[PDB]
Amino acid sequence: QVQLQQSGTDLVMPGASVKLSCKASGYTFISWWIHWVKQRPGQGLEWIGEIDPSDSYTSYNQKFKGKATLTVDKSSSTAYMQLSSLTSEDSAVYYCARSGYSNYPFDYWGQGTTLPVSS
Amino acid sequence: QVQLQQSGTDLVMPGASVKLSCKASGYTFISWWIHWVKQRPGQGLEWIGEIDPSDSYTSYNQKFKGKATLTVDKSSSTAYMQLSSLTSEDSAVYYCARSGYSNYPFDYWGQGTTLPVSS
Amino acid sequence: QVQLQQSGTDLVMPGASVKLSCKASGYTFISWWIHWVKQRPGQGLEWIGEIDPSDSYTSYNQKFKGKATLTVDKSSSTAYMQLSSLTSEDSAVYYCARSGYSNYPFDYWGQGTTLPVSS
Amino acid sequence: GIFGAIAGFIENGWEGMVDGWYGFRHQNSEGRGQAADLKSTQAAIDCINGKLNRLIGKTNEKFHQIEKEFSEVEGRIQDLEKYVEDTKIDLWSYNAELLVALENQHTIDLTDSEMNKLFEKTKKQLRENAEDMGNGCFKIYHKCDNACIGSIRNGTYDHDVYRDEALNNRFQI
Amino acid sequence: GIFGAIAGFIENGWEGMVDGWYGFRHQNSEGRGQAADLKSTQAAIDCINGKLNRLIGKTNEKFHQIEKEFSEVEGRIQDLEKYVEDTKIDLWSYNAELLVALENQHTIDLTDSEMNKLFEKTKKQLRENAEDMGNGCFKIYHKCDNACIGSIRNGTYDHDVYRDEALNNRFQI
Amino acid sequence: GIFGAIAGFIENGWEGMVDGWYGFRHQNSEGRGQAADLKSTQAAIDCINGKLNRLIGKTNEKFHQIEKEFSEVEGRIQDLEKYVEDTKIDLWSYNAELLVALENQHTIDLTDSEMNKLFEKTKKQLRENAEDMGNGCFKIYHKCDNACIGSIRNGTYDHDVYRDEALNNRFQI
Amino acid sequence: DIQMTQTTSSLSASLGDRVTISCSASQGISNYLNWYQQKPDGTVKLLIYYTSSLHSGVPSRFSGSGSGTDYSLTISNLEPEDIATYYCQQSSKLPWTFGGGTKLEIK
Amino acid sequence: DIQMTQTTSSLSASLGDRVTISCSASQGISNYLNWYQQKPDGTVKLLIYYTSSLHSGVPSRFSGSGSGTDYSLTISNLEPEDIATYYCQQSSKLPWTFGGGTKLEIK
Amino acid sequence: DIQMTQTTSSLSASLGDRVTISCSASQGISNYLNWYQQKPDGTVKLLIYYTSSLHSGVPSRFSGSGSGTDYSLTISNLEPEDIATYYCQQSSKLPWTFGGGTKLEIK
Ligand SMILES: *[C@@H]1O[C@H](CO)[C@@H](O)[C@H](O)[C@H]1NC(C)=O
Ligand SMILES: *[C@@H]1O[C@H](CO)[C@@H](O)[C@H](O)[C@H]1NC(C)=O
Repeated sequence: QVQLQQSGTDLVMPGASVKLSCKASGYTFISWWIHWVKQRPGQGLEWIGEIDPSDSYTSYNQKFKGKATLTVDKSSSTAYMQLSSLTSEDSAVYYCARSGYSNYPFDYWGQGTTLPVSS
Repeated sequence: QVQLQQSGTDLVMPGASVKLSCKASGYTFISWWIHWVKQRPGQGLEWIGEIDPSDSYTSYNQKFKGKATLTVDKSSSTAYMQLSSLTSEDSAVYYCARSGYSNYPFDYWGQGTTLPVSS
Repeated sequence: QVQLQQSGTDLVMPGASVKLSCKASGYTFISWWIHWVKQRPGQGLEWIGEIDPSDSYTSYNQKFKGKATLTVDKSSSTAYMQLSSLTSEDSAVYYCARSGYSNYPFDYWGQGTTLPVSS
Repeated sequence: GIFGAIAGFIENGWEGMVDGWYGFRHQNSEGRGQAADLKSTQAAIDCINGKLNRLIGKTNEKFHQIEKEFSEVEGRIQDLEKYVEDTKIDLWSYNAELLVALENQHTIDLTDSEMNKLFEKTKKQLRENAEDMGNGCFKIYHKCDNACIGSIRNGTYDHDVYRDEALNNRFQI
Repeated sequence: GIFGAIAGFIENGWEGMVDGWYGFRHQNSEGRGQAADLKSTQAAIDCINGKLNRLIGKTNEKFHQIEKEFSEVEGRIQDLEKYVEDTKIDLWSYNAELLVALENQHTIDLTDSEMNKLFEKTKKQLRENAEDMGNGCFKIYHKCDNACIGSIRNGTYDHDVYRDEALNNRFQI
Repeated sequence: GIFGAIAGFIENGWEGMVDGWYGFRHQNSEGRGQAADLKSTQAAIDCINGKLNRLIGKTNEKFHQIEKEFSEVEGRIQDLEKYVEDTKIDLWSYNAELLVALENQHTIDLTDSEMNKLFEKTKKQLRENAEDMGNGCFKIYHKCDNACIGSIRNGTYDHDVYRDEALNNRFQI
Repeated sequence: DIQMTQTTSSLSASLGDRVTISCSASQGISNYLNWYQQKPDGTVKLLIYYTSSLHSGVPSRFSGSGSGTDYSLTISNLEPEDIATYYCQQSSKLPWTFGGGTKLEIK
Repeated sequence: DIQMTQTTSSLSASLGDRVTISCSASQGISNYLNWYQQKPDGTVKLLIYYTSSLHSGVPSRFSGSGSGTDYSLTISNLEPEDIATYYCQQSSKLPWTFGGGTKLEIK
Repeated sequence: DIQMTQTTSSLSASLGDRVTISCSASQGISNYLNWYQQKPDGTVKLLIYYTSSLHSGVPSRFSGSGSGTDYSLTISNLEPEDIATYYCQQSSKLPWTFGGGTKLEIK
């Protein structure tokens, strides 16, 4: 079946940079898009950006423009999302989701990676 | 079956205007053209004009450019001639003819509306 | 059966012009190209020219530019060759070859016409 | 294998085409008019009439056969005869249904293909003189009277004497 | 597959088209987007389900028949019954194989026809405002190809206010 | 429904292909030439050989059957055996006729489709650098050193430098 | 305006014989001439359309042929129900001009 | 950016009750609203892709309807396994925006 | 002009031997080499066309292979009727040049 394996918990110091991972298995990684959703405990779901694994097409949200950078690895079928200059507002649960294309609904979601940005 | 009903005889004073009628029944009025032929007792058949009931396309004879005006009523499936300035030379039998298009033979004819222009 | 009948042997004086013949029988003459190959008694085969019987398209070898002139007769299904200004170096065996086209191979060959150019 | 002509870009059939099955229709400065195409109509009529030759008329002679209606009730032989007749009737009914469906589908595909072929032929006749309006009519960008209209319907198209006039109006206008 | 679209100029299909069978996909200034074509998808589903209503169900009732398994040897009647049953089984197996092969070929040809019909409909909608690149895509030349003047490729493309042939359609480098 | 190439737009055949079925034949400044297209020829050969694989070599073993020739005259059993054999022969003759006609029609449709597919592939490759003459040829509006003729056939032809020159040659006066 | 003329303005014939109504045109019409039957009670019907095709309801007795400028209508089995006046009409060039008419009579 | 609104942030419904969750858009998204289900452990699953189209593996209890700006999700046979947070997302105009959520509770 | 060379001008091979004739071109011809056999009485026939296809009527013992500039003609079993002069000719560029010719002899 389609699975999106994600990291469990990463402890990162504030002001540093982290590179999350989302391993894709059970389907062809090239032909399905990968998104990234951030959910705060006190807020709703927030879409960050999307990536096309075929040719690395990037289009992010206006709020998360310099914060996140989406890259893929077609050899290992893993999609990365590099966060830069982590602050206290960036401490939330990050989900990776497979949609099908840009405007298509997210079919399968990852387990979610909690990223507590604290000292 | 297909018929083209017409009025029998109209008594019109000279110098006046008349509106002849040709009720169409038994067929789709839009798909077939309606023509108009005038037959004097001392002359042969004379073609006056043609009308396309789909979009009211008018193309008249050169002799009848300023004499006849062809209109249709798509709701009641009738075709009208607006004769203007009837004289003694306009006293003839008028036929309405269904053809199919401009360059096609007149499939079915009317009964013939005699128009005696006299006082 | 397909064959290319040629003349036997023409004894032509030097400095004169000859018109060799290659009669075509057993196939549609206008749909197959005709070539001309000269074989010296000591040297090998040398291509001269090709002709398209449909429209008399001509393209000769660079060396045999002014020497050969290829013509066809669609009525008699014969392909001619107007060799002009015969010299001592022109005394060789001449073959006619059927072909599918310019680049298609020489499917069938004639019997070969020996042309002794001597006085 | 629908070519998308009879139900595609041609929105409706022309009730008034009393002669022929496929035809043209123009709009000029000399007035409207229309006429049929004999070649495509004759090809479609030829294939349909060929189906009619292989269907209508050819019947096999079956003089002596087995009994198909029984008044008494014997077992083994009357049940094999009834089974044989029912099997033959079912097989021939299936053959008739499949034949009718296949011939009707081929007829509809053929009548779509003839319209598409005639459309593509008159499209290739006018290379840059007309544009596909997508409704079946071609916007021909030059002064064409009934002579050149019938030339397009004829096969004697020139497409070179009108090319300048049909290239200025196509681009600059 | 005679129209040469599904295995022809379209090099591969699109995994992720979860709503329709045929669709549009673009990359303009406002980002990538995809939509499905309901009409061609519905027509293909309609014909395939017509085949499915012909095949699924509609089973003839055969209550009493001949014996088809014999535990002893009798002779003429046994051989005749076995021959009749083998003939019926062989004829129906041939009918099933031919029907399956013909309907699969017709389904693939119908799919190719629908893909080519959608492609030609889009090409006739675009007219001279786009060029076909041979990959099944349409290089559309003006602006806002499928965001604001390209959701109207449901049948309402104006193709007149965006007659932009001077940008790159007819231009020199 | 046939396409319009094998006997329609492609006028009279060529007879010069001794290696392939479909191909190209050009006239450049370097002279005339002919070359075959291996892909369309191989596809047509593959489907025709598949149709031959359904038929050639595949036979069913029928060892023991009923008697089909009778020296004596008898009643119900002999009449039933003759009726069963005649029914089987007529059904298989109808099946053979329908199969032969359907496969011949599909082979003609396949060859027409392959010729039209090769023509459309060449037309999509040439873009706006060549024109449809209606004879099946392509008036290519840019000269070349036979490298373009080589690159069109295999499929490695681009617009290259020959786009502005081709447009200038197409749109003059 | 293309002038359409008929030589026989009034043709006299008995019952059961073939009548040939000749029709002449000024210019050359390809096959666009047609025949109309004007019965003496005013009813007009179309008999032969486009010089060869039989209109629906018309019996096989009526027939027509011709090409170029000379055109003919054939009534081989003239019956008492066929007594009428016959007209021509061009469908080639606007306006559509008719003929002078040919009124038959019983000899 | 189009703002997704869900007024019923917390809703209480017992077992066997037809609970309706409504998501309202700022303007018409043209039948492009998706429904997501976030279980309290943290697993998110798509239920209704677009509107009135069930995702694969979704039980028949979940259903969707609506057009324009008002869309609704219906759980006719609510169970303890169906108690989760429910989100709405558009797929019309970048950026893709989610709703405030709707958490179901046992009354 | 493409110079076409055949180094083995005279080759001696007995009956039943696999004789190999090699033809080399200056530029690369793309499998457009053609093989012609000339009998001693003057008759010339085409044996192998486009280096891999048998001409009609040619016995199956004749075969060819090669690519680029080097091509070969292989006769599996020599026969007394196979004693002839063999030529190689290209089909790539104008003019269509031939080989030097390989004459076959008996040891
Ligand atoms: C139409 O074609 C025919 C024969 O092809 C000939 O009369 C002429 O070329 C054309 N006539 C007209 C009026 O175009
Ligand atoms: C044309 O195709 C051939 C393969 O047959 C190959 O050499 C190449 O792809 C093309 N030729 C050139 C010179 O690029």
